[PDB]
Amino acid sequence: DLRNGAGWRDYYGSLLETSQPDFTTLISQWINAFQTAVKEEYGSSSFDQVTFIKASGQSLQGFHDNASIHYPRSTPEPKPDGEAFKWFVANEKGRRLALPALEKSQSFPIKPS
RNA sequence: ACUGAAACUGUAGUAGAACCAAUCGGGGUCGUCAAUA
Repeated sequence: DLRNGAGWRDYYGSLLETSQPDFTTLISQWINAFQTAVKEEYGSSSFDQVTFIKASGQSLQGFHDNASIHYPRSTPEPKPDGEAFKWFVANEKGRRLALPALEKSQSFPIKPS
């Protein structure tokens, strides 16, 4: 039950039961208000191409390339010892990959050498 | 060349009105560490 203050002013205007406005006719308007504000203030020709929107969507959605999510490690299997740093030292001596941009959805290699 | 007597500083009046002990915060999570020879 969402109303503007004019709708609440009508609600408090009576002790009798009164119609509530159907927010479901307005939800698209409000969401588009948000989307047009994001486009206009952050300089984009689309809402879903705003970088923080594009990134945030990928987070909620996950990664479509079916590479597994796990912390970096040198073996595809998680070894029973806390030695995942071995990937990072291999990365430091290897290709020295940065964490890929969330929008780009690029997976790390298990050997960053 | 005679002490006055006797007479309750009491009677009425609410230390009270107003004020939210409150505002913000996912019980959460990943890269090494160490300095010589």
